[PDB]
Amino acid sequence: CPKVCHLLEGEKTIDSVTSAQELRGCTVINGSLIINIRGGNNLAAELEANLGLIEEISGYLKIRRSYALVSLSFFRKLRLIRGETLEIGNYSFYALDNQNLRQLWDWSKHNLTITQGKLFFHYNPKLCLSEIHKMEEVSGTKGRQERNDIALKTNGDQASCENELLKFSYIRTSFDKILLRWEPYWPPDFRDLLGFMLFYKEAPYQNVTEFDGQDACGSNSWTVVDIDPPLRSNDPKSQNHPGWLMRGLKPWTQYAIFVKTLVTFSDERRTYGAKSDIIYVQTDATCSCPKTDSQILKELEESSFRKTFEDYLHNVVFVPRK
Amino acid sequence: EICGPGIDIRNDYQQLKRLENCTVIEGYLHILLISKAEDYRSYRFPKLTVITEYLLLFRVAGLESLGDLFPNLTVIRGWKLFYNYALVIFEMTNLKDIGLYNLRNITRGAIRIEKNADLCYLSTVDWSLILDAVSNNYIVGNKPPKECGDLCPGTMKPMCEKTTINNEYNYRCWTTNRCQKMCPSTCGKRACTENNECCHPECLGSCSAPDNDTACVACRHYYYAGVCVPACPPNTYRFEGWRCVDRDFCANILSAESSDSEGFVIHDGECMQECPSGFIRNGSQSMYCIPCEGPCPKVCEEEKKTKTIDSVTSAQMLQGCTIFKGNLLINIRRGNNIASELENFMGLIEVVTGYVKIRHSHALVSLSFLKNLRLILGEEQLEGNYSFYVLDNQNLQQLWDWDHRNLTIKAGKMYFAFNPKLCVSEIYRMEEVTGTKGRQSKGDINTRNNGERASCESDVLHFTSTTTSKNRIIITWHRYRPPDYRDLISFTVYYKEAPFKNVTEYDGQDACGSNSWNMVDVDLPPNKDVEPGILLHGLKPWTQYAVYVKAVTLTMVENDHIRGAKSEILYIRTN
Amino acid sequence: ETLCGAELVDALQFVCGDRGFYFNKPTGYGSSSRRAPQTGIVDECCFRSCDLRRLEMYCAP
Ligand SMILES: *[C@@H]1O[C@H](CO)[C@@H](O[C@@H]2O[C@H](CO)[C@@H](O[C@@H]3O[C@H](CO)[C@@H](O)[C@H](O)[C@@H]3O)[C@H](O)[C@H]2NC(C)=O)[C@H](O)[C@H]1NC(C)=O
Ligand SMILES: *[C@@H]1O[C@H](CO)[C@@H](O[C@@H]2O[C@H](CO)[C@@H](O[C@@H]3O[C@H](CO)[C@@H](O)[C@H](O)[C@@H]3O)[C@H](O)[C@H]2NC(C)=O)[C@H](O)[C@H]1NC(C)=O
Ligand SMILES: *[C@@H]1O[C@H](CO)[C@@H](O[C@@H]2O[C@H](CO)[C@@H](O)[C@H](O)[C@H]2NC(C)=O)[C@H](O)[C@H]1NC(C)=O
Ligand SMILES: *[C@@H]1O[C@H](CO)[C@@H](O)[C@H](O)[C@H]1NC(C)=O
Ligand SMILES: *[C@@H]1O[C@H](CO)[C@@H](O)[C@H](O)[C@H]1NC(C)=O
Ligand SMILES: *[C@@H]1O[C@H](CO)[C@@H](O)[C@H](O)[C@H]1NC(C)=O
Ligand SMILES: *[C@@H]1O[C@H](CO)[C@@H](O)[C@H](O)[C@H]1NC(C)=O
Ligand SMILES: *[C@@H]1O[C@H](CO)[C@@H](O)[C@H](O)[C@H]1NC(C)=O
Ligand SMILES: *[C@@H]1O[C@H](CO)[C@@H](O)[C@H](O)[C@H]1NC(C)=O
Ligand SMILES: *[C@@H]1O[C@H](CO)[C@@H](O)[C@H](O)[C@H]1NC(C)=O
Repeated sequence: CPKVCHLLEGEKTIDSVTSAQELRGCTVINGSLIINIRGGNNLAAELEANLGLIEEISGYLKIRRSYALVSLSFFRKLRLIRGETLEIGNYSFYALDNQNLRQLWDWSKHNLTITQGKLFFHYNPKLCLSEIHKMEEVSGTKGRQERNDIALKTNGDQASCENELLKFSYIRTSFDKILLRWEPYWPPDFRDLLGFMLFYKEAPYQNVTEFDGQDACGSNSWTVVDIDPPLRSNDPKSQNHPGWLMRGLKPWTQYAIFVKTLVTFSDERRTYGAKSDIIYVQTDATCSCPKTDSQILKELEESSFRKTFEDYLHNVVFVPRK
Repeated sequence: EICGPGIDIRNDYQQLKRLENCTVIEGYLHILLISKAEDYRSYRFPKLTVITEYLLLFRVAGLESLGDLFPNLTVIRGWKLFYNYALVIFEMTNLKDIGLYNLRNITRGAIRIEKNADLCYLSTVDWSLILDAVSNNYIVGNKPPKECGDLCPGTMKPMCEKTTINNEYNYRCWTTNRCQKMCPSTCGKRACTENNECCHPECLGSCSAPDNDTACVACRHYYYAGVCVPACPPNTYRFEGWRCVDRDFCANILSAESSDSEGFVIHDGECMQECPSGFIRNGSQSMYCIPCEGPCPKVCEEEKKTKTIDSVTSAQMLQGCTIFKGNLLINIRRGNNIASELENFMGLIEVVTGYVKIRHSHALVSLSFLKNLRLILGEEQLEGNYSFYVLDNQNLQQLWDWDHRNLTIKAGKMYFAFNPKLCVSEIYRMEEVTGTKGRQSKGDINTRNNGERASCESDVLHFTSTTTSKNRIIITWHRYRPPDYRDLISFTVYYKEAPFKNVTEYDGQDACGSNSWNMVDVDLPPNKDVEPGILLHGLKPWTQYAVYVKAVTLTMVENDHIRGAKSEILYIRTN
Repeated sequence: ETLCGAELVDALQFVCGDRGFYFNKPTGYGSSSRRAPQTGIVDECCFRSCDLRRLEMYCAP
């Protein structure tokens, strides 16, 4: 329903869920919003229950140093921005120093609109640029995007942005496990593939997507599984489709799952791996075990150490004759 | 006899017959690319006792244990490594043992072993006794040890000697027939024979009689007529850094392999391929090269436009390279004492034209080893006119001693990123030293990554007062005194329970997990009389919380000159 | 197809066989010639799809 929110000074900074309750129910905003939420628990669900009713903004949006916040999905009903109140330089959307920012709302379901203010993306080292351009497109005003609005650096430059798609060539659902066999993705330097990182989690509603929830650390939402590299052989066609068997899944239950390549960064992370789509599959009706994600980093510098040796060996051993 | 200048066994066993007589290898030794097993034992050479440059084995087949081939090899003086190692055994298909029971010393370089099929008996070695600087080794890509058992004489009464390393005390043994018999403690560093008869001081590896100078198998410094003297006498000249040889011999050798000039040339009591920078063989003589009359910089060309430096041999290629006229890239992943060798190889670099990139140079905590680097011409830059690029480098606590170091870029703007143990203070100091501050942007030199975990100079904010409660604290700290109060001065109070005073500052990495610096932002109150305060509620009637504050200028424009104000970490226990 | 690591050497072996590989003989003491008249070979087989032609250039009859 139409429930405007008349505020003092037209700019309410919200750095705490206690400030979220102040606008619980404030669908239409009389002013702008500023966010500096760096740490806290129950951010996703509380922000959904409080600010989920947000139908539109009259002013602008500023998001500075919002670390613990991973995604913006908590602004579900947000569709339009009047851009009446705007940050210096006509900025409806302003973002800065958002480390754990992984993804924006959606660019296939959620439609957006912008009236007057421009965009801004800097120091978002975990947010890729594809989503940025998708916003530029859907939100409209794509001509308002000027230079320096989105520096390609510090914008998802750290978090690997998968460029290619992967395919499940063969699948089998059981009541307690699930067998998977996907395309043998192999970059030019086959040895650059340290393995695969399957992600999976129960999901009865298909409305789930990536980065729906994450604290300062992301050891809470998804269920990860490492898979050693495949077995390469001569006649590249001869290598069997790499696969894996996921274990321990409730009978007659929908799980959302997707692959994620574990690859190595080149001089400029040129080896952008691949990933498949969020696949929903219903099961059949019938001492700190989790590993440290930090280990991944340790597996990188060592791998690049071996390949830097072989490439050197062959660089001086063999000789081409006249 | 003495072979040389190098041997490369390739595709045939009969080539092994070049090892019958000569016992010294005055150069590298490669053995590789053979496919046969029948004649695995039809060859073996009791004469080999010493190697000088290094040893390399690759894709060799038929061989089961190296020891059966070199029953007398003792020393490897590592005059020249392969990548960073003096001994490499890669992708061997049948090597069941490393042998070399008599191997008693290695001078330079580390070892690298991996991808071997059925090789164990690598941990049983006391590398510390046979190899100094064992940390630079790489011995992980080999067969698991639990599978073979790695036993040795002592299966029935321990026969093999015993030592302790890395908190593990056990036997030291290569083979099931022989052991790694170390020297006694009476002489320690000195050499020794079997039955613990310590050899001459300047001996190395082993010998045939205690205190004997000529019955020695190897020499610590230099050979001469077999007499293991620790110093090359006059009228002679050092060669391959391991043998003091005659003068005329330095002329009979050939150098057309690399440069077909008038053989080698003598300088500093050594027969150098060509004496170092600043010297010429006036009159084209193999015995004298006076100092050049001009600058005489030894230019250093580029096979590939950029000479990626990620090894020690890559630096050896640049030993005398004083003016590297090619683009440069550092990619060192590991290495501990390499920094010292680079002061002998790269320490003479005075100019590096082209871009200079540093990507994942974790092994370098300070670039001071380029003691002579003063001008990066940067005539040829990367994308963005970057004449000095630094990306995803680890700690690098420092670059130089700007108090005395003179560095100046001629063209191109620098770039720095992801240097947690380097706070931008030093980066801005470098800029001031170079006057390039008017050339950089605000996104290139980011303060959000450079210095994440770097705790360095900062202004203080003295806690004006605190009043604790059973579960809360009302704490007021002093207002910041910047040069411009117009700046968006905004404090952030950091806090967390401190049961023990061994607490440190926040470093970004402690976002999630226990003992995380909890942060709360607050703007300076408009009233210029009231000072910033906060009431905190996550407290205990008896807990000792460590808390402080951090203030930043936050100039109008993004990072004009950010000078941070850091307050002491105060421990507070409520009543 | 591009070749790297152990597969490059496996193909080079399949090519040479009993013919053997060709190296640069060290004719004199000191350093050797320019380690290669061009960049490394992987710059032709890893980064580019090197055909049998390039593979035969390093072999020995
Ligand atoms: C194997 O034998 C070598 C014989 O030298 C042992 O020594 C390491 O050799 C280097 C250079 O030959 C020594 O460095 C020299 O030391 C002086 C004085 O300390 C210093 O100014 C230079 O660094 C110079 O290069 C080094 O001292 C020497 N190591 C020791 C412990 O003395 C090597 O230790 C032997 N290997 C084993 C495992 O014992
Ligand atoms: C290590 O022990 C041996 C013991 O055999 C010492 O041998 C002595 O070595 C010198 C020359 O190296 C020999 O001089 C020689 O003189 C004889 C005539 O006496 C001559 O026929 C030989 O051709 C040679 O010119 C000396 O005979 C020899 N003595 C013995 C008993 O073998 C050796 O000196 C010791 N190494 C040292 C001290 O560094
Ligand atoms: C190793 O040394 C032995 C002798 O010291 C060499 O055998 C000599 O080679 C010549 C070749 O012209 C033969 O005529 C002689 O008969 C050989 N000696 C004997 C005792 O038969 C042998 O060739 C040397 N090996 C190498 C690789 O040089
Ligand atoms: C908010 O309401 C006031 C009326 O009290 C109006 O003057 C102002 O323009 C409104 N601002 C926005 C952003 O709607
Ligand atoms: C938008 O740009 C115009 C043109 O200079 C300026 O007058 C106006 O103040 C700007 N608005 C904001 C919010 O920066
Ligand atoms: C999915 O729908 C449920 C039910 O309305 C809602 O609670 C949840 O937040 C939605 N999540 C997503 C990612 O759409
Ligand atoms: C600096 O960059 C500009 C544009 O990126 C380009 O002209 C060139 O790379 C540099 N300018 C010079 C060399 O004058
Ligand atoms: C060189 O360094 C010294 C000491 O830091 C300094 O006094 C001098 O001005 C510097 N000169 C140049 C040209 O950088
Ligand atoms: C202080 O040292 C003790 C061990 O004596 C350790 O248990 C504790 O975690 C340390 N505290 C900090 C803050 O490092
Ligand atoms: C505060 O704590 C100190 C610590 O002993 C105590 O002496 C004092 O009486 C306390 N005062 C109040 C008001 O709690």
